Amino acid sequence: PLRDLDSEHVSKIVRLSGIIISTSVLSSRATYLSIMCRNCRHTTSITINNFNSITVSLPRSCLSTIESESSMANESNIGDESTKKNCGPDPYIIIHESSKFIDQQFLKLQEIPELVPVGEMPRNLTMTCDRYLTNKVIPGTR
Amino acid sequence: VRKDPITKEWTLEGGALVLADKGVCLIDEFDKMNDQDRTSIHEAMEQQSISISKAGIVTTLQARCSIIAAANPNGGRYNSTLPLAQNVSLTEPILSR
Amino acid sequence: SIWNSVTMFTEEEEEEFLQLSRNPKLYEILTNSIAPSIFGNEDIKKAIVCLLMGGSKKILPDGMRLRGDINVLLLGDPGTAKSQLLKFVEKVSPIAVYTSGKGSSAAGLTASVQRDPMTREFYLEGGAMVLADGGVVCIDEFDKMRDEDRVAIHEAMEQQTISIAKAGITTVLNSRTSVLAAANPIYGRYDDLKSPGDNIDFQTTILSRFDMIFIVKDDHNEERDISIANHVINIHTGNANAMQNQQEENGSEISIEKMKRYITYCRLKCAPRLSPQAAEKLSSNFVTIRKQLLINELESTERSSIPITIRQLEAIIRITESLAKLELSPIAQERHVDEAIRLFQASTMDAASQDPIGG
Amino acid sequence: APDAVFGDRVRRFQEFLDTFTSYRDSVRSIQVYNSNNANILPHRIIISLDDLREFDRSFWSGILVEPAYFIPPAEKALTDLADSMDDHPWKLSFKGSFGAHALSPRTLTAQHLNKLVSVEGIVTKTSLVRPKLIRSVHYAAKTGRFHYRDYTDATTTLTTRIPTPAIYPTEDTEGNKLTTEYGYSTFIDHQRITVQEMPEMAPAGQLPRSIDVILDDDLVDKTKPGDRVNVVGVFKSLGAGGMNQIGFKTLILGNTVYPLHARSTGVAARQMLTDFDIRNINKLSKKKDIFDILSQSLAPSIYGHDHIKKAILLMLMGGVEKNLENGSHLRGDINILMVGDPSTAKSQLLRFVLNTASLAIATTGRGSSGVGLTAAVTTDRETGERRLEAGAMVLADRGVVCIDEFDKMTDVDRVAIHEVMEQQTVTIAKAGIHTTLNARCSVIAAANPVFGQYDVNRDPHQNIALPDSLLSRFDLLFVVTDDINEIRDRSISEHVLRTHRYLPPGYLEGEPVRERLNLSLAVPKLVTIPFLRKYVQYAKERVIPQLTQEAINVIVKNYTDLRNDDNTKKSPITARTLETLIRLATAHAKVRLSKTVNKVDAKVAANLLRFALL
Amino acid sequence: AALPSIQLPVDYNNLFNEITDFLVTFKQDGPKYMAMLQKVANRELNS
Amino acid sequence: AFQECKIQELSQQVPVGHIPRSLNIHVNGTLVRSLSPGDIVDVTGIFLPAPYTGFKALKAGLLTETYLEAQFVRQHKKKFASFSLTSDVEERVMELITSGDVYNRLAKSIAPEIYGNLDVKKALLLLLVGGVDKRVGDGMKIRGDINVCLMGDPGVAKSQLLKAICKISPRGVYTTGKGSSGVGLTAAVMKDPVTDEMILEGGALVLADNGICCIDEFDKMDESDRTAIHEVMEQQTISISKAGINTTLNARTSILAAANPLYGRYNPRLSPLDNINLPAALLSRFDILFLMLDIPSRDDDEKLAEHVTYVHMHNKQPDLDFTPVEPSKMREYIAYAKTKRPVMSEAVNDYVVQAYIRLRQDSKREMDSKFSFGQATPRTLLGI
Ligand SMILES: Nc1ncnc2c1ncn2[C@@H]1O[C@H](COP(=O)(O)OP(=O)(O)O)[C@@H](O)[C@H]1O
Ligand SMILES: Nc1ncnc2c1ncn2[C@@H]1O[C@H](COP(=O)(O)OP(=O)(O)O)[C@@H](O)[C@H]1O
Ligand SMILES: Nc1ncnc2c1ncn2[C@@H]1O[C@H](COP(=O)(O)OP(=O)(O)O)[C@@H](O)[C@H]1O
Ligand SMILES: [Mg+2]
Ligand SMILES: [Mg+2]
Ligand SMILES: [Mg+2]
Ligand SMILES: [Zn+2]
Repeated sequence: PLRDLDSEHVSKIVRLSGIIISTSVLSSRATYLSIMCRNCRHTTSITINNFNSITVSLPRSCLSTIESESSMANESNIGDESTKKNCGPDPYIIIHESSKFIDQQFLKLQEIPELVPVGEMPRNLTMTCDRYLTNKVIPGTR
Repeated sequence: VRKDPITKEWTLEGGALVLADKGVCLIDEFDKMNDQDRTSIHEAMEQQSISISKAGIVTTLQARCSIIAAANPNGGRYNSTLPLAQNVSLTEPILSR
Repeated sequence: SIWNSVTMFTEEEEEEFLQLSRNPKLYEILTNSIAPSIFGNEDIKKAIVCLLMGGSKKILPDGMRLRGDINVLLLGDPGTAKSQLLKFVEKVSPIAVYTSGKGSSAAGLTASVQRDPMTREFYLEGGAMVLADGGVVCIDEFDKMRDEDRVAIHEAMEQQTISIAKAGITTVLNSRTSVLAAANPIYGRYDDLKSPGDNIDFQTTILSRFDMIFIVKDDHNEERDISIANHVINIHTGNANAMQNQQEENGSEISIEKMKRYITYCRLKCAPRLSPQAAEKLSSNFVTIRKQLLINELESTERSSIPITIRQLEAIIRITESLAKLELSPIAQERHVDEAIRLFQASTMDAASQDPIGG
Repeated sequence: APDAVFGDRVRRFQEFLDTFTSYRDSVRSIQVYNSNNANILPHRIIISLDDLREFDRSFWSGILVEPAYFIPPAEKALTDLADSMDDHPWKLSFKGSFGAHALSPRTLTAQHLNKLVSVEGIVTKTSLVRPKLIRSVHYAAKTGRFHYRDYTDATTTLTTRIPTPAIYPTEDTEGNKLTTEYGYSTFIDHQRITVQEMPEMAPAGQLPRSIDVILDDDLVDKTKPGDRVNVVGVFKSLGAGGMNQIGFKTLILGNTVYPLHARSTGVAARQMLTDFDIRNINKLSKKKDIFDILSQSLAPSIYGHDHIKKAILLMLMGGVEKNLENGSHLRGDINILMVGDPSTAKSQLLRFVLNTASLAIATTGRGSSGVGLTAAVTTDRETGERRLEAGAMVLADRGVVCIDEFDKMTDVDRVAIHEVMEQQTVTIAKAGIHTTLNARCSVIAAANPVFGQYDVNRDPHQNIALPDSLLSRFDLLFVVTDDINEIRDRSISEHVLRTHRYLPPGYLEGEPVRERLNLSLAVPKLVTIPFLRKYVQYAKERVIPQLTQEAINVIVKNYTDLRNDDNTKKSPITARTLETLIRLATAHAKVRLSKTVNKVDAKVAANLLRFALL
Repeated sequence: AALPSIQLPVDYNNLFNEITDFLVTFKQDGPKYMAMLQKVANRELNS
Repeated sequence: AFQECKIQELSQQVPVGHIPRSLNIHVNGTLVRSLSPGDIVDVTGIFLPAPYTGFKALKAGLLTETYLEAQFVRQHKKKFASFSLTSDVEERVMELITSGDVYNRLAKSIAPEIYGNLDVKKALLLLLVGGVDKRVGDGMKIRGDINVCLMGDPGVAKSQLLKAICKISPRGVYTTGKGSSGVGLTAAVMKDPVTDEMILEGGALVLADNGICCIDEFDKMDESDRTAIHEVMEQQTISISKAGINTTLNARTSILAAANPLYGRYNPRLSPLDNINLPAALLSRFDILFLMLDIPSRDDDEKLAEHVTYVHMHNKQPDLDFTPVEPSKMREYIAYAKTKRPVMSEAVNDYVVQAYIRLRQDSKREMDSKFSFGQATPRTLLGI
């Protein structure tokens, strides 16, 4: 039951029953991201296959320097008299037409309004789902 | 459906009829109900299930409960020269249940 | 509801039901299955068999919309078991809702419009008539309901829509429901000395809306009492649990889910259009019916409590097609009209219990 | 620098625009207009997605799937042709069949991002039109020179660019102070609207879904709150969904906005008239039984009631209203009331008028009360001002309002309708708001007799029971009854059984007929319902008859005769009857498409009034 | 984009077939290069 | 010196089906205190932008707000206070008088499309001109402004007269019974966006100060609304004692009212006061009370119908031997008339005393038999 949850069941699989009272609007989350640097124009990609947390973030520094890849690339990284190429604090822009997305939803489950302690507000839990589990239920269903 | 003062959340609450499933419900001062309470009582006693359509929630709940009620006649004292239906403000549909 | 329903059929079930349709006497099996725990009330039960199938919907090129659905009123003494019939019709129909006049605990009877807590915009909060679209709504205690609700119920029952007009939103809704109403008589019981009109605690023009009007009278007679008492006492013993679970497995009774599926099927399969060789029969019947009412009402001065109107002709028209459908037929012979008029006399022409029709 | 792929995509769209030459002359027309006429027209055209499938399949699939790569090329190709035929950029619009990209706000998901979609729903709120600064010009008094700068943002180009955050110049390259020249800068307008799923397609008892649409420049003021709409545009993800530190910001960048008409809504219905259509409309007039043919085609399925059939058409066309230099307004709307028995098809007549009229709103007795008919006051979250949102009768301006169950209304609403049926103004005096609104509407209504059925023994004042003030405001009060009979019972029965047996073209008998929701687009044999609207629309716009010196004598005689005659009538007689006769007379002349009222029309009006009175 | 593309008067799939035909056709005035390759097979030529 | 004004669309400019929109105006210098609420004006200004003040999340680009910088104001109806007698006002008021017959000429110049009712229009003109206010001593005042009430059967053009008299007056408001209730008449408490102060917003009665107020459907109003009218007609001040308010509003207004008999038509079988809903004490406060009944007369009907049907055919009035004075010229003559204060001598006093004696002697015998709206009172002398 929903009131029998404790510290033991954390990072473990549980089976639960209840009634639905809330269903939010579908949100957009990324799966494949293509990015570019606004100073030097370096390009890369990102792939996400873990959408359960509610995390990947955009790189904080340009990856052109740590990937000293081409022999002329480490030469284009220098110049401007005497100084070191500094792209900036966070220089990555998302190219949206080249990225892919998926759907995410929030639900609230409530204990059966009948077997509740007398004189106390029913307790509820917050649940998250995505991809092929969205729009499968409506509020009022057990 | 109301809001929880503490957690700031929306909750589904039933009446005493729903909360007392497989038990007994005790209504005191049965003759002074407003129209809303009377409709709820009639539904519970007749069909034994409570229906709600509010804030996107459409559901039916179970109300298999026993009713015990207390009431006072009209005026204040019992009139033996008239039948039961003419001493109390309740109607035959409810009394017959 | 009208969205989460199945509209495709498995081949084995399709063959099962095409073999069940050819069942030689299926009429009587169905009538036996609609509330087999009720003693008596066979005319009432056949009315419900025809009710759950509905008439043929017709959309005409004049913009005009002739409805097909069946309306029945159960007026009569207390303790006649007419409430259990509604509670069973709830469960044997694919879409149903059981409500009392004055709505339910926290559910209304007619469309309600409110502004969203989050966005503060207009959405339909509920209403039994729009929630039960494509199904049956049993209105128990029809006698006491509010005028604002009555006015909308009228248009829902005739034009199968509801119209909304407030400060923000205007729209016309679809409420395609069947009505089964149960009202008690005033004065405790039904006095035969008084017209049916003043035996009801509401206006008399409401009666013209319905198609079949069933007046059940609790008549006292010892032999009937013995039989009904025995029936009740066996059901409480356990006999009927093994006289139903036993003949159930001998093709003299359909089950509750099987029946439900069957009604869904015939509903979403066929549309009967009558035979021209039968039309003039129904036309002559209507005129011979109304002639007698005119004769009697010109003999006296007061008008009749139960009037025969143009709506009651289309009652015959629809009930012919309702029986034509469990035959999966596109046409109806004269026998459908025969049974229809039989049931009509059984139901509506109990206006013979009315003062200026006695003659 | 030039891209090869961009160049080839431009070249193929030049060939497309060359093969189907119906779009070049349309561009010609707008330049012809803006030169010859100097209301400057905007620089836009409309393309068919059906033509694209026939010409090229891959280019079609690419616009459906990859707009952000095939739309800028097509726009540039169009701009080149525009500058070619030329002795400011140009943009495109999309129509035709979309297919799986014809969605609603509920079925629009994250797998359709970055594609062109069509969305249906209702407009729920619009914002204030604001200017947007593009180019700003300055002046330096120490050098006599003018300087400028450009600004841009992310909602103007379909592809992602590297941001350029330029600043507002106050100072010269030497330090000279600059004056800002507001008249020489360029500003372009902006608006945002929200869309939601229509109430008659949404699931009952479930909260609704909504979507945001951004409109700019010419598409900025095309709709109002409470409208049925269809929008086409690109479903765009914007910004970073918190990865610099809920998800991504999604919205539609509109390119096409279509108003749609539905039953009981404030958007009117109009059709485009072909010259062939005009020829039939004008041919029908000469035959001198126009009134009968058009009258019998009004819901032919209901039996008899021919004089009400006439009256409804007279209301649907209506007379002419007149404004004097003084400042006086004289009414020109017709109103009808019907009293009859409880099985006389009153509601079928009302519903037919609702289905056929170009703009109509349906109200049922106590259904609408108080503010629901006139207007209500709301508050705007952003600006904080008190605004008005229109009631039923304010919305039905130049139209019809259908009131079923008229006798169920309270006196408070009756006093409010007194002002709408005579002066056609609504006056609101609330806290801070003092304003007068226009409500020029015709009214049709139906009422129930007080005694259940009409009692011939008693006189009308005891059966109807409505105040004389309200009765005088209705031009026509009809009474009808069903006389129990045998001849008419046979006749009506046979006809009603005729109607109940009818096969729509193309079904084997037995097959259930199929229902669909009818959403329109805005811009003796019986005549088709689709043609009657064409007739009425021309008949109102084109003809405005004037009064002659002939028929005034007929009207004068009839009015004097009625007021100095001593028969018990079904309504009181006032100067309202005098004006009613002229409205009725001019409506028939609208039916005939003549430029002047005549004597035959005056006598038809008199005959109709006298039948409805006696 | 940030990487623009250009068009040149060349085609590699077209010239690869020509390379193959030359290597499996050339008999100088068995085939020359295909005998060089047969000596290559048996470990009797390194270039 | 700074002021900020809100301007709204006229009814005749709003498209079909939409709501009227608004705009902001700024005023600086010696042009302040020139616009007042409820005026129809033409404002010359310079259209200039201001920084954006909306929500940040809904900002896309360099969006801006607009305002108007006032330079020259025109008013379509010139107020009577401004009247200064120059030489062109001399010229046209000197022609008006040279043709004589001014009283009838300007009595028939009210609504020349409404047939008949000359005596009603003669009373209307006097309500437009007014009387004399007297500070008797001790700082006590007598009102010098007349209140008129119209009763009649349906379809006699009362509302058209109210509309016309509200269009001719420089300040004048038209209101209907139940659409203007509560704070829409007296005043309301609101916070000023610009100055951050608590102000009182005026209702219809406060907008018509030094003007004419026109109320329609008088019999349908609430009791609370009728009390305020009572007070305004007696002493010309409105007293409010509610939560947050203890004040007295200064309301110098004339009342014009219209009402139908209780049963729709007049029942001569019933008493005069049985046919009117309002209390007799209210009708004792109106200076002149007109009863406009509709008794069918065969001959007069053909002259009324002629006029109406002629009007619907020609957009002009049917009389060719009569000149309708323009509204501006009427306003000028009324202002010049209002700049005069005549006085009474003893010989004229004798006449008034003698007439009052006989009227007071006669009213009692009529009121005894229940055939009068009112017994004569001192207020009748003040009205005379
Ligand atoms: N003929 C009958 N056969 C079986 N049970 C019956 C019969 N008549 C009455 N009953 C039983 O007695 C009760 C009758 O009350 P109810 O069904 O509420 O009837 P009503 O509609 O008149 O109020 C029910 O519990 C029903 O099961
Ligand atoms: N004169 C008529 N001709 C044809 N059908 C009619 C006629 N009068 C009534 N009906 C039919 O009878 C029914 C009348 O129902 P309704 O419209 O509710 O009547 P009312 O509005 O008068 O109460 C409808 O089925 C209508 O089609
Ligand atoms: N004597 C009249 N002269 C001209 N028009 C008139 C006359 N009497 C009535 N009317 C017209 O008849 C209508 C009466 O409307 P209204 O002014 O509201 O009358 P009431 O105030 O009595 O209700 C208006 O169109 C008006 O122009
Ligand atoms: Mg019951
Ligand atoms: Mg009706
Ligand atoms: Mg009036
Ligand atoms: Zn970089």
